[PDB]
Amino acid sequence: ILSVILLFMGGLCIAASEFYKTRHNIILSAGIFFVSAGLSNIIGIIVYISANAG
Amino acid sequence: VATPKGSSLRTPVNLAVLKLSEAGVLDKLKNKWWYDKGECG
Amino acid sequence: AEDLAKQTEIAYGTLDSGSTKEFFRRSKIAVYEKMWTYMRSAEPSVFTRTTAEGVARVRKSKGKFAFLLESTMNEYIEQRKPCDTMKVGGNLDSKGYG
Amino acid sequence: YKIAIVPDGKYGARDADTKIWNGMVGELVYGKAEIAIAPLTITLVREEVIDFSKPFMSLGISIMIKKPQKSKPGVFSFLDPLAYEIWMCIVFAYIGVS
Amino acid sequence: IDFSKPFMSLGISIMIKKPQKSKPGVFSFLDPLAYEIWMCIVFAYIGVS
Ligand SMILES: NS(=O)(=O)c1cccc2c1c([N+](=O)[O-])cc1[nH]c(=O)c(=O)[nH]c12
Repeated sequence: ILSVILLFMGGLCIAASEFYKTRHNIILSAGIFFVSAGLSNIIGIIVYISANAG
Repeated sequence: VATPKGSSLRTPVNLAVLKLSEAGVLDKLKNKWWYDKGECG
Repeated sequence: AEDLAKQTEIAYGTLDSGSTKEFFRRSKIAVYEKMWTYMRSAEPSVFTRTTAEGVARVRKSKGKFAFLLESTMNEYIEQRKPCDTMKVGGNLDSKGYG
Repeated sequence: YKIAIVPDGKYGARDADTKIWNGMVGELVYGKAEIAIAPLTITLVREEVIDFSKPFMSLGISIMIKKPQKSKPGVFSFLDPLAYEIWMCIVFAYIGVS
Repeated sequence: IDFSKPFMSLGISIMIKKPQKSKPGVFSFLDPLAYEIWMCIVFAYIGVS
């Protein structure tokens, strides 16, 4: 559920960077959010499988 | 074990079989001819 | 049962009064005669009093007490909650209800 | 028929002192009931006073053990191959070599 | 006739051929590590990189 919250925040950052071109730091934020969202979706997969086992 | 109907050897045979089961012979005989005389291991 | 006889970790116990103790006492089979000798003088007494007591001891010994009972009761116990018992191996003898 | 529970609660047995059968077997030999539909084991001692029918349930002596299950390997179960002290002393040796 | 008490009890049983070991498989080098382990290794590689 946190990957979905982070991917959504990445879209806002990408959209924000389409109306405020001067701020170059709103694009790096999007990247980190997406990258961190991917990392949070690995723990979900492992947690799912691990817990589903036992 | 079967006997002719009305025979006098019915009851004695019934007790003979039953005693051999409590004693353990009927189980010893099986293991002898199934596993002791076996060929697999 | 041969596996249990070699092992000394998991204890096994019959009932004091009944046919599940006479069978081992009179058994002429070494794989069972060995178990009778140990079970006789072993302490604490594995010999239990009631079938319910034996079931509890198995369920209250964390895989350390093996109970020797009839295949009918064991299958019924095994199929009645908590569901913490199971049937292993095969029948050591052959009897019948008539 | 008319079902009637045995007052004594014993399956059957011979006192061996007064040789008075007590239980279902006694409830048949001494003219009290005409049929015993129960898990009454077939034995030689009883066969000399009653006539069983053919077994309706073949059984025997089995082994019951506490039901096992998974061992839920711990999260950090990859450090087992080496004791805790080795792991602690590897870090120390690393900080010292560097 | 009058049969005596059974001196032995038996029943219908299933007979098969003993598993003669097992023929190997093409992609049988992945047996040690489960499917999930292999899948998550790919995900961790794509992530670390
Ligand atoms: N419930 S039990 O714990 O397994 C059990 C324990 C001990 C003796 C039993 C017995 C049962 N039973 O199972 O039904 C039947 C039965 N029948 C006989 O005729 C006899 O003499 N002794 C017994």
